Amino acid sequence: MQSGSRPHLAWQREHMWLALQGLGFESGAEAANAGKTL
Amino acid sequence: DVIQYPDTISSNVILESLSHSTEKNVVTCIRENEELLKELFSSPHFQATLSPECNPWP
Amino acid sequence: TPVNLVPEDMVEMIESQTLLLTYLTIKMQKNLFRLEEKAERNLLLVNDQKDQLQETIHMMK
Repeated sequence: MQSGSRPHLAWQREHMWLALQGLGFESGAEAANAGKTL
Repeated sequence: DVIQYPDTISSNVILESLSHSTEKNVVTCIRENEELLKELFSSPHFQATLSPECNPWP
Repeated sequence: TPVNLVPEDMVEMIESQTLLLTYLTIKMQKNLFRLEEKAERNLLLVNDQKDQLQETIHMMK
């Protein structure tokens, strides 16, 4: 009930997206590697 | 290198209470790093810097 | 007892920025040294051409 969530850290989406770009992620090429359009 | 130069000698900020300075300086640096990383990573050049090649040769 | 309630949620955040920065520096170093290594060899392979041509021109003078 008062069994609360720790705040859901928005930065763990954002530093995660930066980690993908740093590792050389392309939303075009890796979608094409899955046979799918952006 | 990490011992940044004294260029603007801000005379008073040498010994005012570090225990109420450090957390501000951490938050301001986290903010600088979020801005700098978000605006580095907005550049189209940001994969070429990380994988450089050059050919002047005709 | 005092409790210095500086959030862990910020200390793991700055150490996620440190990891981004140092990963990028190392990704640059290894790919840039590879460019510098062959850039010196490409200049040396053209100084070989300079030297013999300049010396041939000296004999012909």
